[PDB]
Amino acid sequence: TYNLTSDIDAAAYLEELKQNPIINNKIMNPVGCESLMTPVSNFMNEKGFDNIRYRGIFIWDKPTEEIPTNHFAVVGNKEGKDYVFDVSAHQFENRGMSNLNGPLILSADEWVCKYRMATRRKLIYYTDFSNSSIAANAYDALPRELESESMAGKVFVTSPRWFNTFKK
Amino acid sequence: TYNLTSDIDAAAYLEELKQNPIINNKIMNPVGQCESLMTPVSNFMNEKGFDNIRYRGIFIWDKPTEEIPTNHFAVVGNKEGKDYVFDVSAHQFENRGMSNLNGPLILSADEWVCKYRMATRRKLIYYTDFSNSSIAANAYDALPRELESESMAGKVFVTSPRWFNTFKK
Repeated sequence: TYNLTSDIDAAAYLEELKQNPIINNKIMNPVGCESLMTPVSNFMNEKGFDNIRYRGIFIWDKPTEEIPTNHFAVVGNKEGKDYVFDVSAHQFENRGMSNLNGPLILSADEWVCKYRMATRRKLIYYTDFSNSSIAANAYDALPRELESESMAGKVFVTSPRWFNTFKK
Repeated sequence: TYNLTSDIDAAAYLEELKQNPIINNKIMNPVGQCESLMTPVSNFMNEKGFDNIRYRGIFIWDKPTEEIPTNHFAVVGNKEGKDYVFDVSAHQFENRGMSNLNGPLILSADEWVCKYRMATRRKLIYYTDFSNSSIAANAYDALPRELESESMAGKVFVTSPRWFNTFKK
C-alpha cells in the first residue's frame, strides 16, 4: 500500500529529507527514532508546515507485555490539513507490520489507515505534544503496566479484541 | 493488508457465504456481480443478526472528464452496536488499478474505508448508504454522467484527491 501522499508533494519532501544524513541514516537503517523528531520538525518548519506536533506512539502486543514498543512521528498543518512525517515507520516491517515497508509522509487520515491496516493484534495509540522531549518522556521505553495506564489523551489507532476484553 | 476483521468472526461469515453455490460463484467471478450480490448478502447478514442493513452505492472516478464512473456496491449492517461492511466482490478491482483489493472484504466500517482509501493514490471514491437496494443501484448507476453536475450532498468521501479539490474550483 502507498507510503507517500499526493495531497502534498511527499515524494519531493522525501528526496530532500534523505539529503540530511542524520535522517537518511535512519531511512536506510530504521532501527533505534526519537533523534529524528528534531531534524524532521525543522525541515517541516522550513517547508511552511505549522502547528508542528510530536506524536508519541505505543504499540502493545499483549496485555501482560512488560515494555510496550514506542515510536515517534511529527505532525504538521499545510493549508488547513494535518500531515504526518514518520520516516522510520519501516523499522516495523520485519516486526509483524510488513505493510510498513518504507518511510511515511501521509495525511493524518492516511497515516492512521496505514497503521490500522498493518496489524490486527497490536494495540496502537498515540498522543500529540507541542514539545518533542515531553513526547519522549510520556512514551518512554521503561516498564509499564497497561492496566495502570491512563487512557486520558490517548488516541486509539487500533483496538484489538483482546484489549476490549482486557479493559473489561 | 487484511481483508477480514477480527472484531467479529468475519472468517466464519465468509466461509458460510462461500458455502452457498450462488454466492461462491459470484465471489470467484466478481466482475459485475456486486449489484446482484446485495440481496443475497443482505439476507445472510439479516439471518446472522445484523440490523440496520443498508446498501452502499459507490463511485470511483479516474478524472473529471470521465464519461461514466465505475460503480460498486457493498452492504452495511450493525452488530452489537458497530457497523460492518460486507463487500464480497471488492476484488473485482484487483486487476483494474486497485491491486491491494485482492479478496472479499468483511470489515469494520472504518477498516473498509482504510482499505479503499489506501488502495488508490488518485481515484476519487465516494459513497452513499441507502435503506433500499434498488434505490442504491439507481443512484449509483453506470449511465453517462458529469462529475461537475453531481450534488455532493449525501456523498461520503473515502478519498478526495488533490485534483478533485482543485476541480471543486
